[PDB]
Amino acid sequence: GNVVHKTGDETIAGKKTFTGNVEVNGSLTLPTKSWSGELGGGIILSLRKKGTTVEYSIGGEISSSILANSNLVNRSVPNEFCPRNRCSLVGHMVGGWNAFHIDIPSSGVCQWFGPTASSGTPRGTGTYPIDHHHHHH
Amino acid sequence: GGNVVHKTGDETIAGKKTFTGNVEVNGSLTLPTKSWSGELGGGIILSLRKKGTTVEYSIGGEISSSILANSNLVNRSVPNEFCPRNRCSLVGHMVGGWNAFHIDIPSSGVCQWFGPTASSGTPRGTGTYPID
Amino acid sequence: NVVHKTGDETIAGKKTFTGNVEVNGSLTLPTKSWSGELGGGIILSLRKKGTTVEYSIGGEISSSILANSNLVNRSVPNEFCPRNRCSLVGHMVGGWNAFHIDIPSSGVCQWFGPTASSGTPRGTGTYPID
Amino acid sequence: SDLGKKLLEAARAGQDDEVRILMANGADVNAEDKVGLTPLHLAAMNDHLEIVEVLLKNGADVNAIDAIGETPLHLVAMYGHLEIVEVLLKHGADVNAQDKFGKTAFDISIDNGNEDLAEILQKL
Repeated sequence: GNVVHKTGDETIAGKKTFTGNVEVNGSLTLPTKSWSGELGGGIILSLRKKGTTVEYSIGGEISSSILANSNLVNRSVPNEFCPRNRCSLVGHMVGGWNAFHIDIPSSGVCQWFGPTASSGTPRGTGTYPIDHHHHHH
Repeated sequence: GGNVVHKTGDETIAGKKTFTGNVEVNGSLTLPTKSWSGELGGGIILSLRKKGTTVEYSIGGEISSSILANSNLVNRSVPNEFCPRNRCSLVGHMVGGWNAFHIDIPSSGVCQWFGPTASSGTPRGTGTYPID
Repeated sequence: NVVHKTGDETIAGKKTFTGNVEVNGSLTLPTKSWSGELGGGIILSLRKKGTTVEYSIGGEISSSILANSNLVNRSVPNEFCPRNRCSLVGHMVGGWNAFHIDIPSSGVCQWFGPTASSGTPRGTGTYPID
Repeated sequence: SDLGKKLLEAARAGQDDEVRILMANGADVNAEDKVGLTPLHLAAMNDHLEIVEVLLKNGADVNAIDAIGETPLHLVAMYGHLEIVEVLLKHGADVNAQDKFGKTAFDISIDNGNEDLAEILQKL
């Protein structure tokens, strides 16, 4: 009636805690949310959130002057994607050995930590958590 | 209780189960997994492990010949089930200096080197990319 | 001992779902955090979520650090150590320098940038437990 | 106004002939964008040697600084364009200029362990 069975499509309300090990041989589907925009200076960030983890991808093409260590203010990352402590996303520029990193903070105003730049193709795919407390300055 | 899920014992459960509430798993949660490892090209070795819709990667090997800047690595291509929907850019770093590079793994599995032309060095980097 | 379609319950035994599963709310796995100075002023913040460790590199190089040198101020605790060496890529504020820190099964991390005595190292990502 | 913006973009993007014609048309060799970068900074930082050369020939300011005190030299040091580094010094680039974190081009050569660049900086 209101029990869960070993057959049948079923919906199960309630907080369920599995003290043991759980295997899922089919798919596991959670809510997701995606977002994409130009942080600034021609740099695009694409985000997809699943639980407390965010999958990101840096894209775009530098098309204007970005000062060293500067904030990107064309577009902020919406709050629902913003982490509690700053996350430094390490990226690489095409065609050389140049690396950079973009901080995304709780405010969503991203900050470019490479040197001053006005050209090039930044790239980088990874993830960052939403709620990983850095614990101690 | 032949077809009832109990809160004790090992049980196998069929049917699409939609959990509307919140699920806490304290033990482990296993999803389907598969591993692959190969030399993309130029001495560079990529090791992957898929768990659900995420691939864990690890860049290894040692560069052993001329790899032109922005060139396709054409020794081995990555098998289809590890290939992403869009280009993923795997950022990595060369041992013993400040140099960084990235390798794109596209839909086709033909990975691609976005460093400069290079002919030596130890390339490294651990991370994940999505399959969905 | 009957899982119901409603109510908060605790389920023991190993459950294997052979079809498809959907979780509307949130799905919580075991978490655990550690954090510490690996040496040289470099700080590592780790959080274990299931069989993934999330890390963030911080701090500031406050001493000399030899290329390929071991970081001996603190070792990553065992429960956070991976099966194989994991290379964590990082970048230094203000320029184009990247480096990487290895975390071996040992937990004694290793620096793989050149010898360095200044800089603000950063980087966020994950590595596997196995 | 517009010529200035057009020159800044052309120098940045390496359109040699655009640069040439725009200047003939009256564009200011020393226009600055919102963050204080000049065509010389933009062209140098992006490794466009002919443009650099032409800008200097038209009286570009070798020691122009941007909003955080960087000269063209600072920038080519950071990017490692040695041949542009030389052209700048040949035009009186000030090897001593300090940016806002009191870094000089030589400090950058040290930070990025570029031995060749430090070689030539040091020498001078």
